[PDB]
Amino acid sequence: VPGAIILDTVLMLSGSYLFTAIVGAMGWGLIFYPGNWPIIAPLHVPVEYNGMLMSIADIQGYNYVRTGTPEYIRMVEKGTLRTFGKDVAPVSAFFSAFMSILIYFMWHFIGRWFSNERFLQST
Amino acid sequence: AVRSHAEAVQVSRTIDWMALFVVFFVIVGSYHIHAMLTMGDWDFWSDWKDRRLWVTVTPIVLVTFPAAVQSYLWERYRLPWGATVCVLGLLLGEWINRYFNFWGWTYFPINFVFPASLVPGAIILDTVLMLSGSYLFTAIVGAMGWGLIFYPGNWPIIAPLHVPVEYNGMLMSIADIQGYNYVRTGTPEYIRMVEKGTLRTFGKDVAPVSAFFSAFMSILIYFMWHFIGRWFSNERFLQST
Amino acid sequence: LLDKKWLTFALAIYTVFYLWVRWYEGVYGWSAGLDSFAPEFETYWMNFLYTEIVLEIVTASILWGYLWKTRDRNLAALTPREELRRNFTHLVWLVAYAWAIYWGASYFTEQDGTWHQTIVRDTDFTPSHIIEFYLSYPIYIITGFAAFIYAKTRLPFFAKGISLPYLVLVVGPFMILPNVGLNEWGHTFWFMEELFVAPLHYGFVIFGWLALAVMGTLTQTFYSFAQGGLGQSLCE
Amino acid sequence: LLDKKWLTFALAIYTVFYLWVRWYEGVYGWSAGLDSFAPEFETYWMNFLYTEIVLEIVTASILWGYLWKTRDRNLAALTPREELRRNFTHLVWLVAYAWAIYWGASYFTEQDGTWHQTIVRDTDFTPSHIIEFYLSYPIYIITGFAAFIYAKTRLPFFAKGISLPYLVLVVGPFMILPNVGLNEWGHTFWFMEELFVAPLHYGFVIFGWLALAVMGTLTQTFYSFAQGGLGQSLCE
Amino acid sequence: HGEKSQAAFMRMRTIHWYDLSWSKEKVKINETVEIKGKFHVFEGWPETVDEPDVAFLNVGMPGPVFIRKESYIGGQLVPRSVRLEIGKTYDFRVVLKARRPGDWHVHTMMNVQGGGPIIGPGKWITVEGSMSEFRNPVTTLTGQTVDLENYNEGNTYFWHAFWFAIGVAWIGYWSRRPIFIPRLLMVDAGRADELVSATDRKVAMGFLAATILIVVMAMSSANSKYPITIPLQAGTMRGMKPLELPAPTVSVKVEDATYRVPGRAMRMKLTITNHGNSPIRLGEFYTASVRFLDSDVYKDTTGYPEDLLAEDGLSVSDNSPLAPGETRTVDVTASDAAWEVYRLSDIIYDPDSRFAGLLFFFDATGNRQVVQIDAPLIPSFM
Amino acid sequence: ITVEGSMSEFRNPVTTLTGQTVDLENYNEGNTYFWHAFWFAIGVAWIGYWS
Amino acid sequence: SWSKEKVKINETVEIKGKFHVFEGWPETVDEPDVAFLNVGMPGPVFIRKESY
Ligand SMILES: CCCCCCCCCCCC(=O)OC[C@H](COP(=O)(O)OCC[N+](C)(C)C)OC(=O)CCCCCCCCCCC
Ligand SMILES: CCCCCCCCCCCC(=O)OC[C@H](COP(=O)(O)OCC[N+](C)(C)C)OC(=O)CCCCCCCCCCC
Ligand SMILES: CCCCCCCCCCCC(=O)OC[C@H](COP(=O)(O)OCC[N+](C)(C)C)OC(=O)CCCCCCCCCCC
Ligand SMILES: CCCCCCCCCCCC(=O)OC[C@H](COP(=O)(O)OCC[N+](C)(C)C)OC(=O)CCCCCCCCCCC
Ligand SMILES: CCCCCCCCCCCC(=O)OC[C@H](COP(=O)(O)OCC[N+](C)(C)C)OC(=O)CCCCCCCCCCC
Ligand SMILES: CCCCCCCCCCCC(=O)OC[C@H](COP(=O)(O)OCC[N+](C)(C)C)OC(=O)CCCCCCCCCCC
Ligand SMILES: CCCCCCCCCCCC(=O)OC[C@H](COP(=O)(O)OCC[N+](C)(C)C)OC(=O)CCCCCCCCCCC
Ligand SMILES: CCCCCCCCCCCC(=O)OC[C@H](COP(=O)(O)OCC[N+](C)(C)C)OC(=O)CCCCCCCCCCC
Ligand SMILES: CCCCCCCCCC(=O)OC[C@H](COP(=O)(O)OCC[N+](C)(C)C)OC(=O)CCCCCCCCC
Ligand SMILES: CCCCCCCCCC(=O)OC[C@H](COP(=O)(O)OCC[N+](C)(C)C)OC(=O)CCCCCCCCC
Ligand SMILES: CCCCCCCCCC(=O)OC[C@H](COP(=O)(O)OCC[N+](C)(C)C)OC(=O)CCCCCCCCC
Ligand SMILES: CCCCCCCCCC(=O)OC[C@H](COP(=O)(O)OCC[N+](C)(C)C)OC(=O)CCCCCCCCC
Ligand SMILES: CCCCCC(=O)OC[C@H](COP(=O)(O)OCC[N+](C)(C)C)OC(=O)CCCCC
Ligand SMILES: CCCCCC(=O)OC[C@H](COP(=O)(O)OCC[N+](C)(C)C)OC(=O)CCCCC
Ligand SMILES: CCCCCC(=O)OC[C@H](COP(=O)(O)OCC[N+](C)(C)C)OC(=O)CCCCC
Ligand SMILES: CCCCCC(=O)OC[C@H](COP(=O)(O)OCC[N+](C)(C)C)OC(=O)CCCCC
Ligand SMILES: CCCCCCCCCC
Ligand SMILES: CCCCCCCCCC
Ligand SMILES: [Cl-]
Ligand SMILES: [Cl-]
Ligand SMILES: [Cu+2]
Ligand SMILES: [Cu+2]
Ligand SMILES: [Cu+2]
Ligand SMILES: [Cu+2]
Ligand SMILES: [Cu+2]
Repeated sequence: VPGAIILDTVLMLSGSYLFTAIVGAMGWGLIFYPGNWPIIAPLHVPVEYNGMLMSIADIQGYNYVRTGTPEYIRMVEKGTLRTFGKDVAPVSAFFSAFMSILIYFMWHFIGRWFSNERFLQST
Repeated sequence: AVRSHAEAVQVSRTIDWMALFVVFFVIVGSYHIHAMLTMGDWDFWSDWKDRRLWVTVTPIVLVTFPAAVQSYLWERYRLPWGATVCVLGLLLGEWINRYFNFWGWTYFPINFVFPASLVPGAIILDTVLMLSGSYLFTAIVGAMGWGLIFYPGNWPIIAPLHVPVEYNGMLMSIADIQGYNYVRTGTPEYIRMVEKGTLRTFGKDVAPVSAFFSAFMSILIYFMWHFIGRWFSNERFLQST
Repeated sequence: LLDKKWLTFALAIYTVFYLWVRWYEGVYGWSAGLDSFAPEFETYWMNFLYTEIVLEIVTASILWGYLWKTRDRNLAALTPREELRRNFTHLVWLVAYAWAIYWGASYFTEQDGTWHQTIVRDTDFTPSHIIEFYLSYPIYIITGFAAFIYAKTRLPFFAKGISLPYLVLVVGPFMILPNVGLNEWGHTFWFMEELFVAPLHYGFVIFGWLALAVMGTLTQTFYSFAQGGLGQSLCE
Repeated sequence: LLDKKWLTFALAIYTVFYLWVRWYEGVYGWSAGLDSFAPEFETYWMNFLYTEIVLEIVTASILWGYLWKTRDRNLAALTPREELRRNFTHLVWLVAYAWAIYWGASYFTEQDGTWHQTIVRDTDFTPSHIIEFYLSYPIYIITGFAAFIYAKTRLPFFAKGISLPYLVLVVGPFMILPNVGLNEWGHTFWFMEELFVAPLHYGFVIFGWLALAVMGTLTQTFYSFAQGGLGQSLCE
Repeated sequence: HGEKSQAAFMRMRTIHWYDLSWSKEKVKINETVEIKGKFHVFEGWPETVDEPDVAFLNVGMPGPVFIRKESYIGGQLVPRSVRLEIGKTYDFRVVLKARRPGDWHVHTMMNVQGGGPIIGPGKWITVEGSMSEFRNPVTTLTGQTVDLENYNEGNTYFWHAFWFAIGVAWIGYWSRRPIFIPRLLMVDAGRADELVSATDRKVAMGFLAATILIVVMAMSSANSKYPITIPLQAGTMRGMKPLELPAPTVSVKVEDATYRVPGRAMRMKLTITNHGNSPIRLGEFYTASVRFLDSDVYKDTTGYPEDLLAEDGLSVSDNSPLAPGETRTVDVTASDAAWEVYRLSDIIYDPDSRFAGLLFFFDATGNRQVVQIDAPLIPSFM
Repeated sequence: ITVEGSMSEFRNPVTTLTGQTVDLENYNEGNTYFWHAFWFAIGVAWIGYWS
Repeated sequence: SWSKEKVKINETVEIKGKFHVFEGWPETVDEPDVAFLNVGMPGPVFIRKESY
């Protein structure tokens, strides 16, 4: 919701589609994780689970068995050798904020084409 | 208003110098960013200047800017030096960074971090354009020349760095020893995208085949970037962003 | 009078400021600049980021604001002679933008083509970035916008409708800064090496192509230059 | 009279039928629905496919046929008042199409976002498919075409030339069904897991984008609505 | 310098460096410093990194302050990338020649094809003298001795300046006439065909012919001089001889490991079984470039870096000599300011709270045994 | 395998390192619902305002 | 070893021997995880009856 609101406000407020694509897209990308933090926060409490350190969400996934969804399919942060300090969430957020600019720019014209009102007279 | 014809000429001259400066430095900045992020790695290191990968990819990714700038300058002013000015700007920026940064900030030798020569290709691209106005001809022929003359144009420079040396029981070239010596902490030996030899490498055809492959690819890149430069040369107005 | 000595200053400030910038990073590369967790790094490189980020935002607001405030309301009643002067001033602005473009998109960026090729990425805010991404890029982005705003508020014919080429030549290059998120996300995540030709980089390449709209901008500026005082001389 | 109570029924049938569909699959998921080679699976899920495939083909022929048979031959001689009524009926048809779209492209498809996440694909004709691919998709495809045919045969201005947006909003979403061949071929072949974001799936995504032509369809319908009885009121 | 920022768990479980030794601490210009030691590839390789199928033995330093004279994995020179086997132990030797005066932090790192740089311990080495005194002589197979500091420099400059000159001349030639506005108007207002007329075409043909002829003649001249050339030598080197270490006689089982958040200490409970026939004792615990030592058992004499060395950072609840065959469980606490200085307590932020390290057990006679421990590392807050 | 009883009797207790014992069957459920309902409400208000 | 040097039509010739995979496998080639024992000849002049 927060991202949608920002995207709309920055559009009404500041009519230019260019501004909205650059700013509202920045806001949409950046506010995603902070907007969901109140919800997933409680599921990130560390737990001592049979000698291994697991979060509440990890224990939930371990417990409630997903027969078609094995643990390895989980595309999640695993940590690399080029992960300096605590910048996983901000960098990813910023990367998503930038990508969303381009996606908004392309889908503006996509929606323009979908909003065309032409007639054919023969399919 | 202007005043007289004399002032007009002078004012026109002044504008020329200023416009040239704007075009030259904007191209240098953009071209450099494009060139260094698509072929920079090979243009950084003599032990990277190989016969397959460097000769293949450098002309292909380096004809982009010259094609667009030619498609604009020739069409709008009959000025046949778009490719030459692009190449000279890229060389100037690269040399500036090679001397003040690579040999300035850090202490990497110039004979190790020298850039590649691209003047001959630029010249051919411009001449074959002025000579033979058709953009189609230039894209097919001048691109052939640009791709083919790259390695022979740089051979006088990298030749001396290819002398075999007995280095601690192993055979290494001068460029290989330079790369082995001057340590690049962020650039390990395995990252070097260079000719390693396959099972389908018949005789001595690595340099010519790669050169010919680059000559062909450059045709397509020039053809696409001609229209890219046309679009960038559009003069429309919006009235609302 | 026409073209004054404002162009001299334009080329001077950038050169002078950028000359000292190289001297700074040149004196603070190794030692209290290498280790990103040292206490001396927060005093010589962390402070730089902060300081430069505030000044950039402040200057931008002032520059752009002042330029948009003194915008000519009566463009219709503008003498050809005066228009010519304004065209020369806009050409000086374009020269300053070209100089800043070169410094930010060529020097400091290739100045970086070196730092990495010598040291291991300690953090997302290394010395070269505290110079390239967050100083030179905002500086040219500021100059770019300024030039665009000036042309749309002063000179006649460049207003009454945003120029496509001009907008693309001012926003195209301005998109590189945000793409910094990309290559960072590239480094931090996909790619554990130092290859300069990796994809998490074509982002600068894609928006570096948009700087080729300078050709349309310059022909549009020529047409504007050849409005009243286009002759004669020209075709005469 | 104008907009009647046909819209109420339109929303009712889909809801009611789809409500029982969930009840069926809800009572026949596990046991004679899990094992695809059991004799009870051919009596509770195999029969469903067959039965639903015949009824869909039959109803389509009848619905589309009847709609095309009673097509207005004298559209020229149509009173504005009557036209308005027909426009409201077409809007009811569009509401029914939107309801069916949601049920087939949102519920049963995400209802599936669950079955797989719980059980291993036994065959290409699992319970959820006997509901999603071969029942809800044909139902909305039928409604879609019906709405399109009705607009081109009744209301004036929507005829005499196939509406691009309308055609794209009726065929775009209709292409998802056949793409079922793709993801199946995806599953059966390339991809041994259960990832929902795999490529052998972007096929639904590509043709799910074509449902955005509903905007052009709705503005075209608005223009048609504002033909004779567009005012006034509107801009007055 | 580049570490402390990488994930603590991955730094702990990748490559363990031990037996490190530096020949000199202060060197003159052109003097040689040799770095030796052993590195062990951890069996529990992090799944996020590719296996060291293609690895390069690099050196961590700020630019080319030291030139890598020689580098060896085992006993054979390795100028190219090499293949390392997970679980194997190799001995390395790097020879560096001083080039730039100053104080530098030299690290013995390893670069994996797709897993980032694995930086090892770094030692401060002081270089005295002047950079102008540095020489890098090298004899070629053609029978000529050339310096690598300025070889081909002159030739490189000449050719580049020569071409840049040609390009400037070309642009300059057309730059003599008015450039932008009159030509644009001429091209616009009516047909062009006046801005480009002979002898302009003749000049362009001369330029093209001269460029082609110069390129061909320069290639021919560079083929006569230096008639013997070889392509760039590259390729991953296989068959890396690993160390033939004897099977450890001491078995260690890690039964839970905890560290305080916040804190500078790591605590673990170990059940040590002493096989063979000799009283052993735990004297060291190496986790990630940090050596926790028990001063009552072992003392460091190899000049290990002070910031990475804990002289009495290893505390054992019962460090009495362990009789052969006897098995006992003890509590081991590794506490040093280096566990926070090198962000070793930042493993809680990592998505994999597991550690790996080496335990060094020494007997009365002085001979030591190397055993490896790996277990989940559980943070403690209350 | 046959299971007898009622689903309402199922308990999934788990003790965290923070010193608190929570059930995994309904932990954070209330909080999850609140936040989602709160945002959905905001969105409806926005659209409602213009609606 | 080759069983015969000159053969008639429909006659059989058997080629035997040993091959050793070099430990220092060139990094440019993939490891023989998937290998096929083929025969080098100009077209189908000899039909591969059996291969072991
Ligand atoms: C009023 C205006 C002035 C405000 C200026 C803001 C100051 C900057 C604060 C830095 C945050 C910090 O402190 O560090 C960064 C923290 C790391 O956290 P760490 O692990 O503790 O690093 C400690 C290391 N130090 C001590 C040296 C900091 O996250 C990040 O890497 C964020 C990475 C984001 C990169 C993508 C940015 C793209 C920008 C796009 C342009 C639109
Ligand atoms: C119009 C735009 C509105 C944007 C509103 C942003 C709200 C601020 C959120 C604070 C972030 C934080 O607190 O730190 C970063 C955390 C990540 O933390 P973590 O790795 O999960 O650590 C877990 C432990 N926690 C719970 C303490 C975190 O969240 C993020 O990654 C989102 C980063 C986006 C912030 C970018 C803002 C920079 C200004 C934008 C400039 C152009
Ligand atoms: C006046 C016009 C007549 C001139 C005609 C030219 C004669 C051809 C000379 C052959 C060179 C040679 O001699 O061999 C080729 C040398 C190999 O060298 P090698 O290892 O010694 O091979 C010895 C084997 N032999 C003894 C049988 C030769 O390099 C090459 O494979 C070049 C490969 C280029 C392939 C791509 C070509 C694409 C063409 C694009 C079309 C525009
Ligand atoms: C207008 C277009 C102008 C083109 C000018 C070309 C100059 C000729 C260079 C000689 C090449 C050579 O001598 O042999 C090939 C060498 C490669 O040698 P190497 O593998 O490095 O061996 C190292 C030992 N050396 C030093 C003896 C070489 O160079 C090249 O790979 C470039 C091959 C491109 C030549 C294509 C020309 C064919 C005619 C074009 C037809 C449409
Ligand atoms: C268009 C928008 C442009 C705005 C961007 C401006 C960014 C400012 C840079 C922040 C500096 C910093 O990083 O910190 C500020 C540093 C902190 O360094 P220190 O360790 O105290 O060393 C002592 C500082 N000396 C070593 C430089 C003496 O001290 C300073 O104040 C002095 C820096 C002044 C630089 C101005 C000289 C330029 C020459 C004339 C051209 C105007
Ligand atoms: C609407 C269209 C928008 C789509 C764009 C969304 C971003 C895609 C995110 C990929 C995540 C994923 O899919 O998976 C993540 C995979 C998993 O690989 P791994 O096993 O961790 O490999 C380990 C190797 N490391 C350790 C180096 C990670 O990492 C990748 O290979 C990342 C592939 C790059 C994709 C991003 C390209 C962006 C293009 C930028 C050019 C301008
Ligand atoms: C626009 C084109 C739409 C056409 C699509 C229609 C597909 C029909 C579905 C096939 C059913 C099947 O799968 O089989 C038919 C099943 C076989 O199941 P059974 O094991 O005998 O259980 C006994 C059947 N009970 C368990 C349902 C009783 O029995 C039936 O006949 C009864 C199904 C009637 C469903 C109609 C109720 C809808 C509520 C009112 C809304 C009209
Ligand atoms: C004119 C343009 C039309 C071209 C389209 C033709 C279809 C291509 C068929 C590929 C067969 C092939 O080329 O090879 C088949 C390869 C061989 O891999 P394997 O060794 O069996 O891997 C084993 C892994 N399994 C066990 C999972 C298979 O399987 C593949 O990787 C399939 C790659 C997917 C290609 C299809 C993408 C379709 C795009 C749909 C988006 C709308
Ligand atoms: C050079 C780039 C710097 C950023 C400027 C980009 C904005 C350009 C948008 C544009 O084209 O103009 C649309 C409106 C026009 O409304 P106006 O009638 O000009 O209103 C002026 C009074 N106002 C300051 C309260 C706005 O004006 C606006 O869009 C709003 C102007 C106020 C700026 C803050 C709005 C954005 C809020 C996030
Ligand atoms: C997945 C990609 C999205 C699909 C969007 C592509 C639409 C392409 C536009 C198009 O279909 O052109 C129609 C022409 C036939 O023209 P006519 O029938 O003569 O119509 C006259 C007016 N018109 C020429 C402007 C159309 O060309 C034809 O031959 C008729 C073909 C019409 C097919 C369009 C239906 C698309 C549904 C998926
Ligand atoms: C069928 C394809 C075979 C190749 C021909 C492609 C060239 C077509 C280019 C074209 O469209 O014409 C542009 C000019 C027109 O100039 P003209 O006024 O026709 O000059 C004729 C006298 N001339 C022979 C010296 C040129 O004429 C020229 O471009 C130059 C013509 C001379 C050929 C050699 C020029 C290229 C040098 C590398
Ligand atoms: C990376 C790809 C390169 C970017 C090049 C894409 C440019 C696309 C052309 C474009 O922007 O169209 C503008 C129209 C708005 O039209 P209007 O503002 O009504 O202008 C009237 C004249 N015109 C319709 C021909 C423009 O559409 C709009 O809604 C306004 C959006 C303008 C954004 C263009 C700025 C691009 C900067 C990156
Ligand atoms: C067109 C771009 C010019 C870039 C020149 C540059 O980076 O200069 C820095 C470099 C630094 O080397 P050096 O001159 O020896 O002075 C060293 C001072 N630090 C280390 C602070 C750079 O050399 C100069 O200062 C020469 C002045 C050129 C004026 C256009
Ligand atoms: C316009 C050409 C883009 C080609 C992309 C490319 O070269 O990617 C190489 C990379 C292969 O990875 P690799 O080079 O092996 O990376 C080695 C280093 N790690 C494993 C850390 C990433 O492939 C991908 O991961 C997908 C790229 C998607 C592009 C839109
Ligand atoms: C807008 C879509 C509404 C979808 C509601 C749905 O799937 O309902 C089935 C579910 C089934 O759960 P329950 O009500 O407990 O009844 C179980 C009966 N079966 C197992 C057959 C579904 O709950 C209801 O039937 C509530 C009625 C809502 C009317 C809009
Ligand atoms: C618009 C983005 C499309 C990117 C495609 C993609 O993610 O493919 C992943 C897959 C890599 O396979 P992987 O994820 O390792 O699959 C693991 C499961 N198996 C081995 C059974 C397929 O690559 C391919 O096989 C080529 C895809 C062609 C797209 C037109
Ligand atoms: C990738 C986005 C392209 C959208 C196509 C829009 C075409 C509009 C033509 C009227
Ligand atoms: C891939 C090259 C496409 C270039 C686009 C040019 C469009 C011109 C329209 C006027
Ligand atoms: Cl970069
Ligand atoms: Cl699906
Ligand atoms: Cu950098
Ligand atoms: Cu399914
Ligand atoms: Cu260091
Ligand atoms: Cu180990
Ligand atoms: Cu062998």
